[PDB]
This record gives sequence, structure tokens and C-alpha cells, in this order.
Amino acid sequence: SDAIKMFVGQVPRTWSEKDLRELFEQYGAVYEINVLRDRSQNPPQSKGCCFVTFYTRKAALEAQNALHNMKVLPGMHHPIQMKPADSEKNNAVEDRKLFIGMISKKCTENDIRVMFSSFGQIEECRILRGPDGLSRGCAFVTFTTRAMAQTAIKAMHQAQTMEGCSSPMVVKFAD
RNA sequence: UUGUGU
Repeated sequence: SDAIKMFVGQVPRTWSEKDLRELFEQYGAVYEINVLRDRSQNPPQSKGCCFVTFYTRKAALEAQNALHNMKVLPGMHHPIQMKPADSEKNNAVEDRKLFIGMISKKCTENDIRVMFSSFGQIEECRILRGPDGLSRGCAFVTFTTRAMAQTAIKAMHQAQTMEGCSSPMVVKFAD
């Protein structure tokens, strides 16, 4: 597929970008290798892990299949660990997720799904409940895109008061 | 008790 940056652990600290490029080019073309470094003191030192960006996802998977938990590099006591880099993270759930406050305690997960469905696809909806199963009068709602979330907010924040509630419904991005 | 995933 298209380009992707992988994070790789259990790389010997003595390996440089050049040793790494040779290892990963066995599985697919490599756009870039970047050894994570520690510069707290002299000299700079490898942190025993690197980023490799492959041109294609197919390459990245082929390398993963061949290496992850599979190959133990010279002097290591655990095999290579490889996964997409944190910087590759896209729709972090935490930025499509809404806190819904001041809902009726009789509100069901399905009631909320219904209330917010007209704004997009809801991937998850959960009512916070105490130990006795009683609603805490609030929920979490995750849309597939942040843009849906933002649309729900504009239209639903404080737009009405629900039964037993002392103030209008609260709709905002979750903490 | 405006409650943010035990």
C-alpha cells in the first residue's frame, strides 16, 4: 500500500542506520531509517530501537511477518518488536470522543445512540453507571470522525434539559 | 449534588 513508519525495538545499541537498512531491505524498499538517540550526555547513543519507513504497507507487513517475535539480533535476549509508530496514529479515538453530561438517568445506551445518530456513525456509546447499575447521568460517545463530533456539539450542547436534571445537557470533547 | 470509562 502507501508509506508507513514502523517502530522497532530490541535493536542492538551498536547497530547504525546502515546495518538496519540492510536488514529491512530484505523485505521491501526502504525510504528512511532513523535510530532513536539519547543525547543527555557525551557521546550521543542509540536507545536500542529505530523507525523504519517503508514505501508500501505490503512491505511493512512482510517485514513484520518475517521479523516480529521471530528474529533475535546479535547479543539480544528477545526477538525484534515491530509496530506502527505512534506518529502514524490518525483518528485518535480520544479526539472523536464526546462526554455527554446532564442526561436523564432513565436514558439507555440506545436512547443516546438514537439522539446522536443523525450526526454520523457512532462507533461506541456507553452510559456511566455506579455499582448498583444506576446511571451516573452521563455518557461517552465516539463518532467515526472528529467532524461528526463537532457537529453534534454545535447542535446538541445545552439544547434541552432532560428529566430529573438540574441543568441542560452538556456536550463536549471528553477529557 | 456537574456526573469524564474500577
